[PDB]
Amino acid sequence: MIQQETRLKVADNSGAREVLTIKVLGGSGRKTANIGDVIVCTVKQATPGGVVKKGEVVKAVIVRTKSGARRSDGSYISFDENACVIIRDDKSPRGTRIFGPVARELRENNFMKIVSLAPEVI
Amino acid sequence: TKGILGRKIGMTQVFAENGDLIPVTVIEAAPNVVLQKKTAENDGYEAIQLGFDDKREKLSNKPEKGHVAKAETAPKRFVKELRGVEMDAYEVGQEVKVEIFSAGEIVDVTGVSKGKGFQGAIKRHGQSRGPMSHGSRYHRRPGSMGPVDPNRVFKGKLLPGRMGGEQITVQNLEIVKVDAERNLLLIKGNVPGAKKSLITVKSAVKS
Amino acid sequence: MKVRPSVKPICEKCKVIRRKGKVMVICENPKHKQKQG
Amino acid sequence: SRVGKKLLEIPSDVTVTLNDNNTVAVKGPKGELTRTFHPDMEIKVEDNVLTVARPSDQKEHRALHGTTRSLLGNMVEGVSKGFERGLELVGVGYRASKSGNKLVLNVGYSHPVEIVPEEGIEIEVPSQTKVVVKGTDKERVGAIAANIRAVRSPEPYKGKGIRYEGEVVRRKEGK
RNA sequence: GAUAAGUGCUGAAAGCAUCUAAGCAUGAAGCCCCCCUCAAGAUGAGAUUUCCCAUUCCGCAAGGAAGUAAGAUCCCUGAAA
RNA sequence: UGGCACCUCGAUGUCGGCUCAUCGCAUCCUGGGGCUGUAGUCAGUCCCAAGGGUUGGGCUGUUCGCCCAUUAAAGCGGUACGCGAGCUGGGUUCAGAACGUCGUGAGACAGUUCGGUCCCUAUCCGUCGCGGGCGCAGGAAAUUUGAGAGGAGCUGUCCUUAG
RNA sequence: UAUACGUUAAGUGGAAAAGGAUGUGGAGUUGCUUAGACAACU
Ligand SMILES: [K+]
Ligand SMILES: [Mg+2]
Ligand SMILES: [Mg+2]
Ligand SMILES: [Mg+2]
Ligand SMILES: [Mg+2]
Ligand SMILES: [Mg+2]
Ligand SMILES: [Mg+2]
Ligand SMILES: [Mg+2]
Ligand SMILES: [Mg+2]
Ligand SMILES: [Mg+2]
Ligand SMILES: [Mg+2]
Ligand SMILES: [Zn+2]
Repeated sequence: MIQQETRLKVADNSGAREVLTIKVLGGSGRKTANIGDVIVCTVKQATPGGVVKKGEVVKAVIVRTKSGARRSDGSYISFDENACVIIRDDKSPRGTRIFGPVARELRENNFMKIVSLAPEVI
Repeated sequence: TKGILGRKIGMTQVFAENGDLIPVTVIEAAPNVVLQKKTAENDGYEAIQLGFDDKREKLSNKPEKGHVAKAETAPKRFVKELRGVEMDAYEVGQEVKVEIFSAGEIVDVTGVSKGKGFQGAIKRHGQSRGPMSHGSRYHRRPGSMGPVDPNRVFKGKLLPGRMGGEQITVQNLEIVKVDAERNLLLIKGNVPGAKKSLITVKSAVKS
Repeated sequence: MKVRPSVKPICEKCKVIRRKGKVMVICENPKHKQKQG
Repeated sequence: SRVGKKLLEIPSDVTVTLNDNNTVAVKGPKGELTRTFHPDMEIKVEDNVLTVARPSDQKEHRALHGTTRSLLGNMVEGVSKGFERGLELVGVGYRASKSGNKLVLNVGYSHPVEIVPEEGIEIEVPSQTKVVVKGTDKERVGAIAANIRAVRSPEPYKGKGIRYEGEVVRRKEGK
């Protein structure tokens, strides 16, 4: 459950280390984002010499959450952290490598580049 | 229009053929009996009166026994009517069984919601609290009763009072399974009322 | 449609009519449709 | 009224009857038409010569006079010759077909459009880009013809859509 | 289903024309329904099914009183309330 | 914004915010239309329409406004500039103190600044719930019709039609 | 639910202007008109 002021780890090499959630997209009063949802965020921590720089307003997709996601078959998946990937509008990641496992839910939302790049898609 | 009376037994879950896990409510409906057919000529409208759940003789009184004498059945604990039914397809004394429904059929389920007793505006009407800190002395109160001009409160200003225990219909539930041997209906999702409470399952009115 | 208090012929071909106790101007030119109001 | 004063010579094979309620029936080759008229209208039939008479010269009566004559004139010509309104389909791909007793129109929508003619009307479709409404009552032909044209009224840039036969569609310049 | 703005058909007054005067349509998240809930104190107190049955006193009657029928309550064990 | 001084000085508590709304339509979105200097996508303007909906933050006591990010939309007003015997008390106008300035001065603002007690057990009507009594031409047990009342009423994106 | 004679169709009566209008009633003037008008038809 990602909301405004939630800080996320970045699971790629775009240059951002930590982002702060500015806004959850996709409906007027929408309070919370979950895995697979796109958020607007600011880069709070950046890697020196990265493509993305501290203080930039970027779009990201949430790839891991502590709350996790329930599946139709009645199973659940949770992670120990909330992580996102900086993206463009076409849903390609702005980085080139994805770190850590990502949820199967990204395939449903057509984040296929991210899924292919992930070291594990659970 | 089809319908049947039953008791709410509880909830569980069932795996679908495609692997999905569907939560279901178990409704137990010992065969209902048609006690009376009302007609437009005699009564002014068409309806079938279903009796359910045979009551002990001791608990039944003489007026009840006479009413169910024509149907030739034990007195029933629960009597309800169904309107919109095919009158000619029913006869007094006919037993209505769960097998009128089939898996996948869409039904409406009526019941009385669980009572909650005296509840405040927050719980009863889902209103917002005031601040809990910053000097606030306004936490679970129901809000201004209205403007000054009318010199009175408008009707429908929501306030604390008894909550729950109202008749409530849930529409467009799916029948998951019909266990004719045990007279059970498995309906997807949940329905109003406490366990053992009377439930009415009708063919969906929006179908 | 022009909805104005002053409905008048704008050209010679405009015709003033009264439909439903309302003064109107119908004309071949669609810009000249007027209704009083 | 000039219009109301006119007298309608009934053709040979047309029969006009009335029930003294100003309910003139008119049988003829194409069919039968019934129409209740305003009580205070003297309708006379003297050997295939119809005339209407106004009792008093006054706004309401003057109007009803001319109308009653006009409507009678249509009833007689209707059952004898009958009326018809022609429609034209303009536009690439616009075409009309008759699936039994239902006009089917492919007028650039994502579905076909079906008009079912009401009792008394026939819709001939000589070509695919020409429709013909036929009937005894002049009102019903106009009504049905209007319904069909309403499906795709002529637009002003290219003229596409169902228009009436010989309708002066007011064209505009696009770019 | 009936309408609003709008679109009309037939049609005179006013040989033409005109959605209108008579007449006939179409047409909105809106109106009346459809859907959910309460509802006969609706004093206009409704309707249907079933049950009980014409007792004993007095008073000239009107009427009053006393036991009861069907049924219900007090009281008691409780909660799904 | 004013003009008047008719009610209130043996008291009709203030700006902003919070809780709760309600109404008008001069309609912000959604719905239906006329005209266009409307090709399409968009728009402009006018008509009908009040059913529902009409965001979260940074700065500031703020209303407002600017800005950040969204949304179909971020409507305009009335209700004692709705709502303090419902809350808050940051601003402003009690007593302290200080700066600038004015004054011979006590002090003052043509300006600022830090700190500063928000009382009341609901009688009546009203509002939300729950009972007792009687009535409804016999006494009861169930099931009901619906005069009438309330509720709900929102909308995005994508695929297809079809490049 | 008077009498007599007219007016209004707007529930005007029972709320407001400039302005607009083939609403309707009553007076008057004047152009043309069976050597044939207005309208519609070559
Ligand atoms: K000094
Ligand atoms: Mg406290
Ligand atoms: Mg009052
Ligand atoms: Mg004075
Ligand atoms: Mg006083
Ligand atoms: Mg006081
Ligand atoms: Mg308006
Ligand atoms: Mg105020
Ligand atoms: Mg108050
Ligand atoms: Mg303060
Ligand atoms: Mg009082
Ligand atoms: Zn014109």
